[PDB]
Amino acid sequence: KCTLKSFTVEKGIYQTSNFRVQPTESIVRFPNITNLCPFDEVFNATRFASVYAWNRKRISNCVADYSVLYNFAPFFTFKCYGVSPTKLNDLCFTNVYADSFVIRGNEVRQIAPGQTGNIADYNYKLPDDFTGCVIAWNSNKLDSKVSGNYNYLYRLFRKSNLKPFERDISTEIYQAGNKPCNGVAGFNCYFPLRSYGFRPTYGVGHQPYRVVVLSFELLHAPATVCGPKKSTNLVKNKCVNFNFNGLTGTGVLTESNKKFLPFQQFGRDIADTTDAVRDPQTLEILDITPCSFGGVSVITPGTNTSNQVAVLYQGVNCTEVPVAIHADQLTPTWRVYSTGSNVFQTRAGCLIGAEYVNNSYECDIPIGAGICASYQTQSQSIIAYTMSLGAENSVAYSNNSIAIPTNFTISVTTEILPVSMTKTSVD
Amino acid sequence: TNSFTRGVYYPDKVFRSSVLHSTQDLFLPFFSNVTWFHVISGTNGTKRFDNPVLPFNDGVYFASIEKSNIIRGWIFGTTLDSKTQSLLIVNNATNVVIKVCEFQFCNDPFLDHKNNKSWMESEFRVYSSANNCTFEYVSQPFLMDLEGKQGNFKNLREFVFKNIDGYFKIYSKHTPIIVRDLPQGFSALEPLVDLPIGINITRFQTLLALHRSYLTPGDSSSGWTAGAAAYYVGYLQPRTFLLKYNENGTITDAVDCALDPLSET
Amino acid sequence: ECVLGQSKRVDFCGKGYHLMSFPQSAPHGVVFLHVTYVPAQEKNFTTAPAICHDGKAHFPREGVFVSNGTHWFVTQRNFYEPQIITTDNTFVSGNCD
Amino acid sequence: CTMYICGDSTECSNLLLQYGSFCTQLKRALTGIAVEQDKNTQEVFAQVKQIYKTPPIKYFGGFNFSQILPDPSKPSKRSPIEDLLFNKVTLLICAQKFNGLTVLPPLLTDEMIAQYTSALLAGTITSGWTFGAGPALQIPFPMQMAYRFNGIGVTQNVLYENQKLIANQFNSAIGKIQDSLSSTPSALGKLQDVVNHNAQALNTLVKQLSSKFGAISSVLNDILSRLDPPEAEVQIDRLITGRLQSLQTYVTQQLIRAAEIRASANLAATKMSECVLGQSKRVDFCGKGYHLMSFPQSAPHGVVFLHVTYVPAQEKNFTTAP
Amino acid sequence: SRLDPPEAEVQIDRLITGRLQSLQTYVTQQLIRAAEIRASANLAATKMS
Amino acid sequence: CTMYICGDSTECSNLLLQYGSFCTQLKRALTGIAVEQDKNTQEVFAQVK
Ligand SMILES: *[C@@H]1O[C@H](CO)[C@@H](O[C@@H]2O[C@H](CO)[C@@H](O)[C@H](O)[C@H]2NC(C)=O)[C@H](O)[C@H]1NC(C)=O
Ligand SMILES: *[C@@H]1O[C@H](CO)[C@@H](O[C@@H]2O[C@H](CO)[C@@H](O)[C@H](O)[C@H]2NC(C)=O)[C@H](O)[C@H]1NC(C)=O
Ligand SMILES: *[C@@H]1O[C@H](CO)[C@@H](O[C@@H]2O[C@H](CO)[C@@H](O)[C@H](O)[C@H]2NC(C)=O)[C@H](O)[C@H]1NC(C)=O
Ligand SMILES: *[C@@H]1O[C@H](CO)[C@@H](O)[C@H](O)[C@H]1NC(C)=O
Ligand SMILES: *[C@@H]1O[C@H](CO)[C@@H](O)[C@H](O)[C@H]1NC(C)=O
Ligand SMILES: *[C@@H]1O[C@H](CO)[C@@H](O)[C@H](O)[C@H]1NC(C)=O
Ligand SMILES: *[C@@H]1O[C@H](CO)[C@@H](O)[C@H](O)[C@H]1NC(C)=O
Ligand SMILES: *[C@@H]1O[C@H](CO)[C@@H](O)[C@H](O)[C@H]1NC(C)=O
Ligand SMILES: *[C@@H]1O[C@H](CO)[C@@H](O)[C@H](O)[C@H]1NC(C)=O
Ligand SMILES: *[C@@H]1O[C@H](CO)[C@@H](O)[C@H](O)[C@H]1NC(C)=O
Ligand SMILES: *[C@@H]1O[C@H](CO)[C@@H](O)[C@H](O)[C@H]1NC(C)=O
Repeated sequence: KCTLKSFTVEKGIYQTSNFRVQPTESIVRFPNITNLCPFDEVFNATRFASVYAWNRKRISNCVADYSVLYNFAPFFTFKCYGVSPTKLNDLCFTNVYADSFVIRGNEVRQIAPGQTGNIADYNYKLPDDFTGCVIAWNSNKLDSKVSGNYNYLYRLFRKSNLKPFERDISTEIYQAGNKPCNGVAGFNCYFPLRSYGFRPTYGVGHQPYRVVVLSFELLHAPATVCGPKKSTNLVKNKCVNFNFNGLTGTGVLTESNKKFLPFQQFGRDIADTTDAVRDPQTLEILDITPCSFGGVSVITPGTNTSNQVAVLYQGVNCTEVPVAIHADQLTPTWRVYSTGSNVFQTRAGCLIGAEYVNNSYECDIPIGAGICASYQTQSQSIIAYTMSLGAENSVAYSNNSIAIPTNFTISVTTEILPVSMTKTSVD
Repeated sequence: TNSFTRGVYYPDKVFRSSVLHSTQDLFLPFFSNVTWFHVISGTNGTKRFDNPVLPFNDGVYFASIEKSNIIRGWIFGTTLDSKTQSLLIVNNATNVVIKVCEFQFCNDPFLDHKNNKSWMESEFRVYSSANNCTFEYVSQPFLMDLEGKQGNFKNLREFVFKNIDGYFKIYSKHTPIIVRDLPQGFSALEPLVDLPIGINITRFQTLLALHRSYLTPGDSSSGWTAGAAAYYVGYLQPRTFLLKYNENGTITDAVDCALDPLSET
Repeated sequence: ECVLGQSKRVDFCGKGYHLMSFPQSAPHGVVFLHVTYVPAQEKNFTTAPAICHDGKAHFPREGVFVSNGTHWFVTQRNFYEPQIITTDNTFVSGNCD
Repeated sequence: CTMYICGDSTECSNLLLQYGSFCTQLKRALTGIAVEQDKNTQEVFAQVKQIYKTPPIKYFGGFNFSQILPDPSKPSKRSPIEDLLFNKVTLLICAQKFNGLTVLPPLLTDEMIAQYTSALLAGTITSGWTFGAGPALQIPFPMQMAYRFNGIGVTQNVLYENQKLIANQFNSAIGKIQDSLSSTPSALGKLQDVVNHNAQALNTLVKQLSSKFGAISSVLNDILSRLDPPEAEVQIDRLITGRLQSLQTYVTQQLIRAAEIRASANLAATKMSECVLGQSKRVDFCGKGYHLMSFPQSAPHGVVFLHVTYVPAQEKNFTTAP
Repeated sequence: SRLDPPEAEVQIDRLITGRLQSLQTYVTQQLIRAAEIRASANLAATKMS
Repeated sequence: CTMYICGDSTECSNLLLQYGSFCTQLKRALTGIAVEQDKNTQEVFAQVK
């Protein structure tokens, strides 16, 4: 009566909710590595790099604590096109790349994939689809020095726009084309590689910024960066809230007869979800399948007559699942309807609270698979008899006898047909 | 000759069984021409320019047929010099090293001997002068050999090299069946490792040495002449291949959607 | 069909042999009153397909040959109205072998 | 909705409940479709008030009826025609059972459908057309066939001296009909087409979960581990809009197909009422030629009619006068 | 010619949702009209027969 | 779909194919409609041999 949003319910079978079994554990399977990641050596250097030639530092096989970041270089922006500021310490990362370089005061937001120009086409280029974040902070005095440190050399222009995550350590003699030249002279043979450099009191916009990007990647190979490891032991025959290198799911862990290749990690199905996973330790392939699934339908004779109801668990074996209640795990609750009366195993599903008499009548409430239900005696309860097709008859047939009616009956019946419904108009 | 049905691999490291999944990653097109690139090296002191320059049009398929360890390594670079860090592969007897570093010219030792020096030695030192060299791949060698019995038993090696957003990948598998000119045997191809350098490559080179040159003919004729001369080189193109898995989980067969209208059906 | 005339379609205008129908106005629809002819109180007899009289076969024009256990009559199908077997009720076609 | 659109996530369910009563409509439409299908089967098959049983002695004036009468030796009491029809229609599969696309069983199983067809066959073989108007009145089968001959114009004496030839022709036709069903590759096109359409619709609805719909990922549980709930709820809404639109498209396509199947079932019920329970004078309604009598046969997701008709042959032209 | 691809893709998504909804509305209206035409054609075939 | 929704733009088709199989359904529905119209004409007219 909550599902129909009323207080009186007519006699019939109604889909009400779905039987779902919650798990009881939250085991985590983080990989076994206890090293420490090098962000201290990444950030506490003296000279980082130039803009055209940035360092590429691989971070792998270490526990990463992403909470302690503001104690090294404060006043960042964190500019995260991907994993959230407070979510990098949750899932495993296959490869983390720490690239640090300096740009003055204007392209710390033009490093985005959308923006392009004299930096994204001639210096560090972020790809159009990209996961990862960048850290930028003030360098008004600590990286300004007297008349500049002179490490502000930028490519200015080149012939072709460079691919993302690509650097070019070379010089050019670009001309745009008239009497082609290779000499150092400026006129018609303009030299690339200009720079900045100033006293720290300057025109505000040229004051440099040390930008340290942080590009990550998931899936791929077996993961190396894991963050805080909270590994828990295994159970292979019950539903759990597993956590395998980033994915979180509810289902019954199960041993496998699979033929996973050593390089293959995940196992997918026709849907986007994953049904097989490889644990980081012991290299054991485990199949993923959820718990008991089917919906529950309530059969009632109507609140105008009685208040007893019989529920039917659709598409589940009655002799195995339900029966065992195991309370504080069933989301539908109302667990009192498991041993109130006798059970029956129907092709439609397990029937709770209906006694199977084996008489045959023209049935009242259609349940399915040739079995109906009604509110009769054998004292008034719900029975689950088999459908009756009608009276069994056998007219005698012989090849010399005929039957001729000696009377008749003028019978008048009614037939009702809809013709036209309500007309509606909407504005 | 024509690459009939080779060049299919696993686009992702995901186990799928009896699925007709499609993909978008680039492959070698079906029934496409390849190169022979025969190397004679008759130990007479002469040179025939058997290691040309290939333009590296977004990925190269490499197929070789050797005896045990004839081929060794490939060179990837933009200017083939120390201006850019060039990727270098050297294969040892019990190891492999894969390393990218600014190398000027790959050396070649004195190699003029065919049959008198049955025991092969006095080799290597192919690598150039050392510079700021990156992290290498000292690891187990990938090439394997089976003892041939009653002749006609050699292993063909299929190698796929590609670059997606700078990332460098390798696909390799060995098929020990027969010694012919790209047979129609359909088989999957397994990726092994991902190389995280993220540098650009515009030209491709190899470092084959021919200390043992047995039954190797030589001809300067250029034309459509099919034959298992020395090896094969193929080119990758952006395609839309459709792959079929089986119950055990192996790619039994695959078709594309741009070769034939029947393929499109 | 069932109102403007008589329908020979079986079970189209009610169970039984249709006689006529009545329209009845209803809200958002129509209601038919199907007057039908339902036989009742059947009596079984012994029947024959044909009767040989003088070396020739006799078949009824309309109706079926019926018997009371001793002699034979002819009657219509949907009602029991026995009659003496005459040459008006039957027709002759072929021999009786 | 709460289990297909959201993979048992409570935050996605809280976002889905904000959309309102959009999903009670789909459930009520599917329940109406299921009730309509059960009603369709009931009106096509359940038309006889009583079940009639054929006598054990199966002699009907020389007419062989073994191909359509039920066989007690089989585990299911079905005719060889019904058995061959059941073996020529074929009905992973666990994915639709895992993202909520359940399949309900029909109210009338195949055993009682076969019993209904057996009762109809016994009534039309024993009582003629009299059991379709009132009480069943027995009649010899040659006499009933003679009156069915008289109903089309030709007098009964033609049957009464060609009974053996007509019985042999009927036996030959009913024997050839099974090999005609076996040899034809696309004989049961419609019954395979309906189940293939349902399977393709379910497969498309299952496969639609892999689309991203504008979000960064297709898997729902990967969203929560990467984004704050202010933007995770935006990506969740982006997924929910597409999944709900896919569900709505599936429901309206199923509604259109249900209307078409309802029209086909109404036609089948009319044919069962007219060609089987009596004799139809409508031209080309119960087969080509002058209709005599028809046989209902059970089938997977449908019914099969065996129309016995009268086809004239060996004509000769003469001279006539008005 | 006006917007960066991170927000140009938002504008394309806004256009695509409406265009796909219009196409779906057209195809379901055509399905209903085709069902009505099929019923009329079945009646016409019955009248022919 | 790729020609009506997007005016022959490549990455518009790239964002279009991300929506899934929302267009193969429309194509198969329209082809079914056309086949049904042909079947209607054949059933009405082609009744003589
Ligand atoms: C069948 O019907 C006939 C005619 O209605 C009946 O036979 C009559 O029986 C009485 C009783 O002795 C005789 O007096 C009449 O002469 C008979 N009439 C005829 C025409 O034979 C009787 O109802 C039935 N006949 C039977 C049972 O033999
Ligand atoms: C009706 O026809 C069937 C088959 O045409 C007959 O079944 C045959 O019966 C004989 C002996 O009874 C067997 O030797 C044959 O093998 C049967 N045929 C098949 C195909 O199995 C059946 O006997 C016929 N009915 C009558 C009353 O003659
Ligand atoms: C009317 O047609 C039937 C059907 O062909 C004829 O019956 C066949 O006659 C031939 C020749 O005697 C026999 O070999 C066949 O076995 C018969 N078939 C059957 C099923 O019995 C019949 O002869 C035709 N009538 C006339 C007068 O020729
Ligand atoms: C990490 O896990 C196990 C058990 O916690 C430990 O004994 C072992 O050293 C590690 N296993 C692997 C496969 O690295
Ligand atoms: C309930 O039943 C009573 C008779 O017992 C009758 O008024 C009607 O059927 C029902 N009334 C209401 C208000 O449901
Ligand atoms: C129990 O019922 C399920 C539901 O289909 C079925 O898959 C399973 O085989 C059944 N098990 C037994 C022992 O009957
Ligand atoms: C009584 O009910 C049982 C239920 O399993 C059934 O198997 C049995 O056939 C019934 N008895 C009769 C005589 O039908
Ligand atoms: C009538 O049927 C019986 C079987 O009940 C059969 O033996 C007989 O041959 C048939 N024909 C007659 C009596 O002419
Ligand atoms: C699958 O692997 C099993 C290993 O026991 C083997 O017997 C079978 O032949 C294989 N099947 C195929 C199709 O490769
Ligand atoms: C009429 O039928 C009944 C049973 O239906 C039977 O007992 C009786 O003998 C029959 N009468 C004749 C004359 O055959
Ligand atoms: C019967 O028709 C044929 C042509 O079909 C014709 O040749 C013949 O003369 C006709 N017979 C008579 C008696 O008219």
